[PDB]
This record gives sequence, C-alpha cells and structure tokens, in this order.
Amino acid sequence: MSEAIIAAARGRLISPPFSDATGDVYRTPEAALPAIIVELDYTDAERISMGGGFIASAELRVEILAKRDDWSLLTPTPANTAEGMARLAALVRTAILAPPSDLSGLAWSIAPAGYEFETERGETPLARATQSFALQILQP
Amino acid sequence: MSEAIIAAARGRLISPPFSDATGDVYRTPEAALPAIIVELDYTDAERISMGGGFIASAELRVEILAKRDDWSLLTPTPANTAEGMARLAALVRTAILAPPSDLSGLAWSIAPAGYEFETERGETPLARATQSFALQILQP
Amino acid sequence: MSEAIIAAARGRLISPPFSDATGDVYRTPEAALPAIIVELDYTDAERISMGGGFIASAELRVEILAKRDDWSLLTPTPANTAEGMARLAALVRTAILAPPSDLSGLAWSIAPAGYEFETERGETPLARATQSFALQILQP
Amino acid sequence: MSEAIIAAARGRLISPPFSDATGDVYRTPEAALPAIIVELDYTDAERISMGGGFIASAELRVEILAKRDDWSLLTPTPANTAEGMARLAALVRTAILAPPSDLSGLAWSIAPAGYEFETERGETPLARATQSFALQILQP
Amino acid sequence: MSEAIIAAARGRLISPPFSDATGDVYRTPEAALPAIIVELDYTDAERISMGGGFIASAELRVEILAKRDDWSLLTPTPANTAEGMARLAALVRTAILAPPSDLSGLAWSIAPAGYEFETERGETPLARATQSFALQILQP
Amino acid sequence: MSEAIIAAARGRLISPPFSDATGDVYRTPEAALPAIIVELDYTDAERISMGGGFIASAELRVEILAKRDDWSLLTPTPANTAEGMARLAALVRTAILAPPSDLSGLAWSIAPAGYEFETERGETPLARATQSFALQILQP
Amino acid sequence: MLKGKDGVVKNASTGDSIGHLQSWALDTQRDEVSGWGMGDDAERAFTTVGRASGNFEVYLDPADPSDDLEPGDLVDLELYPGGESTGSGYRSVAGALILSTAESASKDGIPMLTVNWRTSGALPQKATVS
Amino acid sequence: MLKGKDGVVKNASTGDSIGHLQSWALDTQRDEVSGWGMGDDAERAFTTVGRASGNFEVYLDPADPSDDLEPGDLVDLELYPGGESTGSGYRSVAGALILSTAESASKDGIPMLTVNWRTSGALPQKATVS
Amino acid sequence: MLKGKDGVVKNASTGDSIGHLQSWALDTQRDEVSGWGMGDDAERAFTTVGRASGNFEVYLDPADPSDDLEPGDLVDLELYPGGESTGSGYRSVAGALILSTAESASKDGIPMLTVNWRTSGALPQKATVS
Amino acid sequence: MLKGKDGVVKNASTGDSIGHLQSWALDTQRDEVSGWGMGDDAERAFTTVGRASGNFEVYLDPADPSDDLEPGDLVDLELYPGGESTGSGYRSVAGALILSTAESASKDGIPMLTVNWRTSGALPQKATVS
Amino acid sequence: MLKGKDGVVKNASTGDSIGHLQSWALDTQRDEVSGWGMGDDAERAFTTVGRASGNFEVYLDPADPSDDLEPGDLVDLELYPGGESTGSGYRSVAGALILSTAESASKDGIPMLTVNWRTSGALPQKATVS
Amino acid sequence: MLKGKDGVVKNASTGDSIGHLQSWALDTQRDEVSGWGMGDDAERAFTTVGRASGNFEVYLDPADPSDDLEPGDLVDLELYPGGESTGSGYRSVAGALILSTAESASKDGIPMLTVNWRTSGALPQKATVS
Repeated sequence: MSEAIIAAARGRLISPPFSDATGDVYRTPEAALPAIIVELDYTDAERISMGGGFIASAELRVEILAKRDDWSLLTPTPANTAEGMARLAALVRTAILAPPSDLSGLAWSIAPAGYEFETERGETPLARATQSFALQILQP
Repeated sequence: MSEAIIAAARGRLISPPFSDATGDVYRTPEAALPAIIVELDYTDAERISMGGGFIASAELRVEILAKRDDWSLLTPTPANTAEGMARLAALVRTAILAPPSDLSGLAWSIAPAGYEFETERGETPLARATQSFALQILQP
Repeated sequence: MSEAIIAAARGRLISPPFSDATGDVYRTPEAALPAIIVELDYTDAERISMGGGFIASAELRVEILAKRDDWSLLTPTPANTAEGMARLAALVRTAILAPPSDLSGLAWSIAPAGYEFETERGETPLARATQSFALQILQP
Repeated sequence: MSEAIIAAARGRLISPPFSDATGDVYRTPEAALPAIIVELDYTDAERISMGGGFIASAELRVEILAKRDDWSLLTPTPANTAEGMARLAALVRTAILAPPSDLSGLAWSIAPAGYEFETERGETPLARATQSFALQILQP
Repeated sequence: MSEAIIAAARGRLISPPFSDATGDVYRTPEAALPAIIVELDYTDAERISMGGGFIASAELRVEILAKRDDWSLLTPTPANTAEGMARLAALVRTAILAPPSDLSGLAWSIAPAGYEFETERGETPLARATQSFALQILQP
Repeated sequence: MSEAIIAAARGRLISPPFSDATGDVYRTPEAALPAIIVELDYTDAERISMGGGFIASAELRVEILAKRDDWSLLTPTPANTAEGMARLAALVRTAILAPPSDLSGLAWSIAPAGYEFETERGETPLARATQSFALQILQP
Repeated sequence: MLKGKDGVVKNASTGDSIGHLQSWALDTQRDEVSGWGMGDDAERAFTTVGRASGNFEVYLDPADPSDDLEPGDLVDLELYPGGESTGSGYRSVAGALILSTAESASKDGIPMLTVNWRTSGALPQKATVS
Repeated sequence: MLKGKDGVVKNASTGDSIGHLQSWALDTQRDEVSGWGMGDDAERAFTTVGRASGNFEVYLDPADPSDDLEPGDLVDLELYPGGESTGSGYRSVAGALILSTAESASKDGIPMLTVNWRTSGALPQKATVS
Repeated sequence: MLKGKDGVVKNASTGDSIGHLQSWALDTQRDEVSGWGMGDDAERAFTTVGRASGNFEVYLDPADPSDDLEPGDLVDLELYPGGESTGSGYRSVAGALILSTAESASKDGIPMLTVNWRTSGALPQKATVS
Repeated sequence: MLKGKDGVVKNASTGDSIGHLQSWALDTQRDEVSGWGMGDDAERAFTTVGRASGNFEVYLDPADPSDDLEPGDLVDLELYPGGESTGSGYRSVAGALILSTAESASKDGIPMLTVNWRTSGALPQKATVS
Repeated sequence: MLKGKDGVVKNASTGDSIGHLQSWALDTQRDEVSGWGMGDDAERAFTTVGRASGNFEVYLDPADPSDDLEPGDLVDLELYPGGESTGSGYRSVAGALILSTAESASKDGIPMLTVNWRTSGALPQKATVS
Repeated sequence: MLKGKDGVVKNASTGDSIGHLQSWALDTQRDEVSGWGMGDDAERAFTTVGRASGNFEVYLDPADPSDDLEPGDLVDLELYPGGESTGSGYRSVAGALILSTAESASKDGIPMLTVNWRTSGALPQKATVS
C-alpha cells in the first residue's frame, strides 16, 4: 500500500521545517531552499504460503536539496557537502527508521539501501542527498 | 494465447469509465485524459513433460495516464502523484489479480512484477503508472 | 545447416499468401503490405562425444509486418495490434512448430524464445511481430 | 602463437579464389567483390601444471563480404543473403575445422562460437558473414 | 557516520601541505596545483543480530590532482605519471590505512578497492589519482 | 608497489630500441614511429592472514604502436597487422614474463589477460597492440 | 497437472485447515523379500507389509490450530492435492500419529514449524470429492 | 543418439501410456564373488545372480491411469526409450513389482509422483519394434 | 507470521536476554514402536516417550551473560518467538541441560558461539504472555 | 598431456569401438596390512593383493555394439587414452567382467548408458602401440 | 562483537605467536546419559564427563615456530579471540595434545597446514587479560 | 608464504621430478587413547603410534616417469613445498608404499592420474636444503 507507507513517510518527513513535494513536474523551485521529497518507487514480487499471499520487494527513495544556513545548524563546516548532507541525512534516517511500530510494521525491513551527496553549481550552492531505504511490504 | 488473455484484460480493464487503446501509434490524445492501455508483451519458454508440452514466462504491462479530478475521486491530495497513482493502481491490481478463475487460470501466477509513477509536465499535469503483472501461460 | 533449415522455413512460411524476402537491404517496400521474413541468425557451440561431434545453440527469428484487412481475416478488432499480431503469430507458431518430422528433426527443440508486437505510424498502420524460435541443431 | 595459427588460416583460407587481406585500414575496396579476412583476435589465460605452463582462451573471427555470382555458384537463390552466406560459410567452416592435424593441433578445440549474415545496401548488394571459431592454444 | 569518518579522513589527509576541498561544485581551481579531495560515497546495507543492528558496505574515494615539482619531491622521473601518482598514493594509502585504532575502528576493514592514474593535458600537466578504500561501518 | 613494478617494466621494456613514454597527455608523436608504453593500471584487494596482510588483483597493460620496417625485421608480410603485432608481442611477452626472479616475484602470477591488434589509417600505417598481463602483488 | 498452490490439508476431526503452508509430502512403502537358489539365474521377490509417512511445513502460528498439534497425538488428516473443488481427489489418512515437530528461525526469516507423521493401523485411501 | 523427449512408457497389460512424464531410469546388476589364495597376485571373480530396478516420475494425475498404480501391484511394463516409431528398441520387463510410490508438492510447483519398481522372477528383455 | 527479527531468548533464572543472536531452533520428538503379524496388510504403531532439544547461535560476547553458560549447566530457558509483546506466545523449557558449546572464527568474520541443549525430566510448555 | 577428446575404447575380441562416449575411468588398488608392537613409534605396512575396476558412459545406441554388452559378460577391453596413433600407449585388460549397466533419461536430455566393469584373474597391462 | 581479524594464538611455553593464521576453532562437550521407566512421559538426563578439541589453519612456514609443532607433542596454548588488548578475554588450555597435522597445496594456491588438538587431563579455562 | 606454483616432488632413488603436477598433499596422524574413572571431571588422553599418508595428481604422461610408478611399489619420495632453491625446506619420506593409482578422463578434459601413498616403517623427516 504505497499511499499508506507514503502517508507514514509524509508524516515522518514533514517535521523538518519546510514543505515536501513529491512528483510535481512543473515545479522546480529555488525559493524553497531546504527541499525534501519522498518516493515509494517500485515493488517486485513473490508468492506467500499455499492457498494465498503475496510479498513485495520495495525501495523508498528520499532526496534532499539544500543551501546556506540550512546546512549550518550547529557544527562548523556543514558548507562542506559531505558534512552537511550527512548531518541532515542521519537524522532523516532515524526519522524513517524510527522505533514506532506502525511506521516499522508496514515496512518490515527498513535498511539503508544507498546513500549519496551531489553537487550542482547555483549562486547559492545546491546539494542533492539520496537515502534509499528498502522496505518489504506484504501485498494487501 | 495472447488474444484471450488480452481479451480477459480487455474485459477486466474496460471497467474504469474511459476507453482503452492498445498499440495505436498514430494516436497520442490529450482529450482522453484518464488513460488505460494493456500490453501482453513477451513470452520466453521451456518444455513440458516427456512426449509434449510447452510453457511460457510472460509479462503483462498495464499503463495509466491521468490528470486533475480523475485523481481526486475521494481522498484528499491525489494530485500528489504518488497517492493518485497508487489509488488507481491498487484497484487495478485487484481487477486483474481478481478471484475469478477464468481470469486466473490462463494466467496461472499473477504476481506484480513492478510498479512505477512518472511525471510529464503538461498544462494539465499528466502522470504515467506502470503495473507489470507476470503471468505464466501454458502454450496451447 | 542454415540453408536447409531456412529452406524448411521457406517452405513452412511461404503458405501465407504473400512473398517472403530475407536480407534484402535495398528493399523496403510498402506495396507488399502483409510481410514475412525468416532469419536463421546465430549458432553458438559445444562438443559431442569423445572422438567427434558438435552441437549448436541456434535462434530463428520470424518477423511479420502488416496493415488493414490482413489483420481482419475473421474476428473483430484485429486492428488492435495485439489481437492482430497474435492472430497471425499463433498460426505461424504452429506452422514452424508443426508435427512433421523433417521440420522438427533438423531443428530438435522448437521452443518459442520470445514474442513481440510493435507499432510504426504509417498512413496505413504498420505493425511488427517477432517470433523467436530456438532450435538446437547438430553441426553436420 | 598467432602468426602460426594465422599462417595456418592463411593457407586454409587462401583457397577461395580471391585475395585475403587482414587489418588493412586504408584498404576498403569494392573491386575485390568476393572478400575474405581472418583475425586471431584476443587470448585470455590460466596456469598449467605446477612448475610451469600456460594456456589461453582464444577467438578466431572469419569474415566474408560478397556480391552477385559469387553467391550463385550452383544452387538457385543464393542472392538470398541467408542461403548465400551459409553456402560459403559451411565450406569455410570445414576448411578451418578440417581433419588435418597440424591445423587442429595448435588450435585444440575448433568450435564455432558464432555465426552471422549482414546486409549493406550497395548497387551491387554486399553481405557480411562472420564465423567465430574458438581455439584454445597452449601458450608456447 | 559519514561526518565522523570524513572527519577522520579530514584529519588524516590534511597533512599534505595543501587544502582539501570536497564537493565544491563552483570551485575548479588551477592555483591549488597539488589537490586532494576525500569522498565517503555510498553505503549499502544488511541486518545485524536478532533484536537489532545494521551494518553497511561503504566506499571511500580519495582523489589527487597534481603538477610539476609536487611530483618531484625526491626520486627522479616522477613527471612520469605512474611514478608520480604512485609516489603520492602509497603514502596516502598508509595515512588512511594507518595503525591508529580510532581511524581503523569506525572503518573496520580498510582495503584498497581500486587504484588509477589519469592524464589531462594542461600547460602544466595535471594528473588524477584515485584510491578507493572500502570501509564497512556499523550503522550507529 | 607500482613504481617498483613499473620500474621493472621500465627496465624490461626499454630494450626495444625506442623510448617508452607513459602517461604523457600532451605528447602524441608520429616521429617516434615504433612506440611502447606500459601502464600499471588498477589494484583491487582482499585480506591476508589473521593479524594482518593485504593482497591485490592487478592488471598491467602494454601497448605498442608501429609503422613500416619496424614490422619488417625478418620474416615476410609483417605489414599484415596480425603477423607484425604478434611478432613484436610474443617477444615482449617473454620480456615481461621472463624467468628472472625479481621481475617474477613482485609480480607473482604473470598471465596474459588479453591480446589485441588494432588499425588506424595514417600515411604510414599505424597499428596498436595490447598485452594485458595480470600480476597479483602483495600490498607492502 | 494440478496447480499446487491451492493444496489444502485439513484435520478431519476438528474441521480446520492447518494454516499458511509451505509444502506437503506423502509416501507409501511395502517391504521386499528376495530368495534365490543354487543354480538359478534371477532372484524372485514378494512384498509383505505396508507403511506410510509424510510431513508438512507451515509458518509458525499463534492464532490458528497450527499451534495445537503435539507429538504423540492421533489425528485424522485429509489432504487435497488440488484443492476442494468438486471432482478433485483427496488423500485421506485415518489414525495418523504425529511422531515429531520442529520449530526454527533465523534473523532474516519467518519462524517455521515442520510436522512429521506416520500411519498406525491404516493405509491412506484415495477418494474423489463430490 | 535418441532424442529423449519422445520416450513412452506403457503398461502392457492395460495398454495405456503412463502420463506426462518427467524422467525414467532402469538399472541391471549382477553380484560379485571374489577369491584369492596365499601366494597369488590377483583376485579372481565371478557373477552369480541378477536383479533389475527402476523408477519414473510424473506430474500428479486424476484423469489418467497414472492415478491407478499402487505399491505391491504386479505390472507388465514396456519402455520405449526412443518412442514407438518402427525400428525403435523397446525394453520390456515382465512381472515388475512396484515397491514404493511418493507424492510431493510445494507452493511454487506442480505436484509430482515418483514410482519405484523392481523385477521379480524375470530379467528385462531387449527387443526391436516392428 | 511472526517477524522473526524480534525473537528474544532469556534465561529465566537470572533474568537476562542472551545477547546478539543469529538464530534459534527447537525440536520435539516421540519414539515409535511398530508391530505386524502374519496375515496383516498394515503395521500398527504407538508413541512411547518424549525428548526435546535445541540450539542457538550468538556473536562471541565478553560483556554479556552470553559468556557465562557452560557445558553441563542446568538452566531455565524461556524462548519468545515473536518477542515479549503482550499476547505473544512463549516456549518455556524447565531444567534445560546444556550438553555442548562451540566457538569459531575466521579471518574475515566475527567470532561465533553455538550452544546446544537438551531437556531433562521435563517437556517444553507453551504459554501465552500477558 | 594427451588431448582426451580422441580416446577410443575397443572391445578386443570383436574389434569394435564402443560408440559415442562421454567419459572413461580406470583404477588399480592393492590392499594394506599394518602391524605395530608395544614400544614401537611407527607402524610397518605391506601390500597383499590387487584388483582393478572401471566404468564408461555412452549415449544410448541401437545401431552399434554399445547395445550388445550385458551384465555378467566376460570381455577383453583395450583402452586407448590418447587414441590409436602410432606410439600411443594402450591399457589392455583381459578377462574384464561386466558387473552392472544403467540406463537413464530426462525430458531435456539424451538417453545414457553407464557400464561398470571389474577384472577377474588378471591385472591391466600397459603397452605401447606400434 | 569482536573483530576477528586480530585474533592471536600463542604457545604459552615458548612465548611465540603461531604465524599467519587463516582460522581457529574450539569446542567443549559433555556426554549424556538418559533413562526412562515403564509408565513415564519424559526421559531424564545427566552429564558425565568433559572433553575439548580444536583446530587451527596457517599458511605453511619455514621461518616461524609454525614449523616446529609435531603430532604427539604436548603444548600449552593460550588463545586470544579478540587480541591481547587489555581487558580482552583469553581462552587458555593446559596440556593440549596435538593429535594430527595436515599439509596441502595446489597449483594456484599457497601451501597450508592444519593442526588438530585435544585436551588431556584439563579443561579450557576462561580468564580476562590485564 | 611459499608461492606454491613452484613445488617439486621428486623420486629420490631415480632422481626424476614426477611431471606436470596439479596438486600435492601430506598428512601425519597419531592415535588417541582416553580414560576416565568414576568421580572424575575430565578425561585424560595419550598418543600411541603414528602413520603418514598423502596423494598427488598429475596429467597423464607417456614420456615421463610419471608413467612408471605402480601400486605396491616401494619408493623414496622427497617433496619440496617451496622448490629446490637454497634454504627451502624439504619433506622426505623413506619407504613410501604406493597403495593405489587412478586414471580418468572426460570429453572436454585432459586425462589425469592420482597416486595415493602411505608410509611403511618410517615417519616423514623435515630438513632444510643446502
């Protein structure tokens, strides 16, 4: 159930103080400097039991775009892309990979599939961070 | 038998209130905002028994293109691509993966091979959803 | 022996009432609306016995190009690419995968490796169908 | 020893009545309509025995380019690319994969790795045929 | 914890007498002829224990850009790219793969995944060296 | 230790009577018709023992560029690319894969990973030959 | 060619399907006695007595009767290889005695239970469902 | 080099092909007696008596005679390795005794039956079909 | 379908979870006695006595009670397949006797300990947690 | 380093190569007797008697003598590891006794026969062909 | 979670680390005696005596004491699973008797030696390093 | 860390290297006797007698002494794990008795011979080459 998992993510990632927009093609803003977007992506699948059941292999991708003081919350040198991206990412990782059961349950495993920091040259420097989380969800 | 399976699909996917056109190259309309198309795709194969039989590995791809209130049937925020695509997709998944035997029988396994939501920037926003279903069909 | 297998194919696929031309680069006609072409393709290989023998893994590709009433022989909606392509293909499959021994013998296994329907936008709509058949032939 | 194997090939493929030129970049002639070229290609490798030895995995590629009556030696329809290419290729296969020991010995296995027929649109039609033969040769 | 590992790297690679800048898109200087940059890159992952734990597969990439006498510290012919790159790299390898425990501990394995020397034609010749080090870090 | 292995190679390949230049980007000469260049390339790696050790998988690539009489040292037809390249290559192979222990020791295995002959159309014809040798070297 | 994803095994006495099952198996065997004499080319043989056994595997369950079965219990088992659809054959074993049960788990997997049974005093009887 | 996809095994007595078969096997064995004496370099040997056995596997069937065979049954089996085409050799075993049968299935697979047989009082006889 | 990544095994007497565990297993078995007579088609059977055994694997630990258990020790083990959440079943074995322990390591891996236990005088008792 | 794709095994008595063969094997063994006494560091040993055995596999054949060999037959076998080219060694076994033969097939494969032999009264003798 | 790449095994008597080691193992076992009576549901058990064994593998060495150990030797072995860092536990076995040693090599690999040991008269004692 | 691609095994008596070898192995073993009494925690043990064995594999050879060795032969074998370079250790076994030899081939492979040996009356002696 993507909507529900996305909804959990929507609640789980709305906490950073900035709007999260997912799949808005027309939108490509720079005004919303701190940027968050969560994607449920794809689900591959296999049978469960004899007499009925299905399970899926699914990937959740979280992407963050940022500039300036958003990086500089506390520690020095978050302008450095790596430190800044890591600083936002680890907490984000804990947000999604949190202890609460509802968030964990529909997700089953919540392992970090991948991590990345990327650099795009804008006046204000913009950097992209990806946090793939692999969740296996039983097909309803 | 692609035609029969496609026919089952044709019956199974004609229910959303909009026409389904498959493989029409010349046609690329925007007037039919809610859009559905079902493809039987490819069949790989292996032998059955001694003395004769064949079975195939086959993929069925279902694609949906949509804009505006088609997304907004009931729940809020289906403009969000993920929620909207999921909303149409899950029911579609149940349509094809339905309990009726005839639909299930020629199909054998009906597992969701893949899922996706895609974004194209039109005045009205158009979003593409793919629902690969893997069916193994005995070659007649 | 490609020529012989191709010859068997030549006899086996000449039955649809239209000429079959294979590997004619200069030729790319639209006048021959119903179109058939058979290709022996490639042969990979391994040893047989001790003291001498060789066997090959080989692929035979059959391609069909069509427009209009060629699709509409009997059942309705063969304009739909999938139904039309399937309609011609299944019979073609039976032609090549026929019971006669000579056709079967040099071919050994005759499994359908793959299937496809494709769409090209001509005034008259033209659609391409591929029917790979895998034949393992003992190298003479 | 590529030169020796190539030399064996040079003797073995010089028999068709036309010159064989290998690796001549500047040369790209149409006057030599029937065309033959043999390439020793690459050698991958592994150890032999304890105390010393090496063996290689090697590929020999034979390519034929042809037009007109060269195809039409005896049987009808060799203009058809497949028949024509096969007609030249099988005999070529026997030439290289011949019984003589010297040719076989430095070559060890002489299996046909691959086969192909290709089409290029010249006034006179030109068609390319590839006959990869895999030979494992002990490194001297 | 990328920041900490990057911080260890930051301390560990700051020793060559030149600044290290990581992920600065706008910056592409030639004034800082000797150049160093360290990237934590990506982390794939798997479960630990029953009841909780996670571990990651991670890659650390170190890149060096250089010209002139930076190559020529002591031995002759470091202009030769290979010697020069190796000369800087081996010591760098020892820096990161050093005996100190803190550096080793968060890193666990510190194996050299890959090595490379690259050539770009500037008035002063510039050469790029990559030293991937694979560190498996327990997810906090 | 790339420098040392490269140094061994430097001594081992300096014998053909022409200069060897490695990684010179600006340089692309035609005056040095016979051409030799040796590259240590990349090193992948794994642990050794318990308590400490590392070993690497490494590739050494040797490339030769040549024209005219350099090919024609003794035997006829070395203009033919294959014969000429092989003629230089086999001796080169023996040079690097020589019996002397020092050359062999830091190299451990010296197997020919790959071989190739290539053709570029210059007034004087230039041909490229590659002789990958795989050496596994213990990381110091 | 039954599908095999629809197989249902039910305890006949309490009328409950066992649960989410991974796999089932059945076997029937009859022992052999062979005798030959001096001067004889081949050995003659005969079959004396018969036994049957089988096993089934299911994900561990606290909400189903999967939980209840115990070693030593005597149960009546009806097994439908192709399901309960009309005209589908069912193998019915009476007086099945459950010799052993085994529970296992791993960090990355669902807990599983395997039950092994033998037949006592009876032989499995094939029959066709209405 | 028979093709092996055309092999047919038929019960001779009731004249029915067994069904969709996966695989067949046959074996023939003769026991050995070895003796050596003090002072002898090699050991002499002789063969005394012979037995034959085999097994075949088929997808589970409720519409074919595959269903009927039972452990303990005595049957006549004619096996055609290369089919029934004229001039194809057939191995005929008389008085085959079916020792055991085994049914199995999994969630992702078709149900299968394996039958094991021995010969009683006879040895397989090769013959060539008309 | 318990998750299986939350399983906790605790020593009941000292109240400590064992440690970072890789896997757990349990088995219960009852022996069989079969008898048949001259003239009887099937063999009757009965189950006589019961034993239980199991094993668990954990990364080697110097900071946890994982370290303390020793061969020959008698311990009370409560195993929670699905965790200690309310309503989750727990298998409790009393008087578990630890027959053997095995420590191993490799150059590329974490050190591991495997403990094997048997039951003495008691049988595992299923129960449901509050 | 014989090539091994040219090996020919021929029945010496009837002078026919066996057929399309997949593989061959031979073995020679001599038994050991060991004795040690009180107060002795090492154990002395000696070899007493010798036997040889081997097996060969060939695609099933109705047109060749592959078909004829039977368990219990006594045959003379000459095996050429490197072929019959002059100067190639041949292993000749006299009085080979064929203990067993096994035929098998599968849906996707060619039928195969495996023959196992032992030596009676003789030991394999190496010799070099003219 | 000890790292396992830092494990050191040292011969206590001569104070030398063994050498470049691939892997180590240890095991401890105590035998079981079970008894049940007529009319009893479960079988009681007790543990009687204990033995320990282990093995270690190292690349073949002519420059280290790896070379010296011999079958039959009695040695004192101290094994540090996590290294000799302060506070790291060490398993010390006294009177270890080396039953067997095995040397092997292949064309593509480094020569290796495997040593197997048993304990005589003592049991491994856990202790914590200073 | 000897390289292992340079290992040479030579027959000491005739002074010839064996041939193109794939692999070598050696083992040394001493038997164990254990005794415990009523009231004792651990079991004491001692080692009584020693034997050694090994095997080597080589491509089949008609031009080398590889061909000559036969089961039952007594030979002196000197094995150099790291080659004959000065200062390289050699394992020398005297009175090696060759119990068995095995020849095999396949359609796609080179013929191979495996020789197995035991020691009679002596134990392998390590020594360092000049």
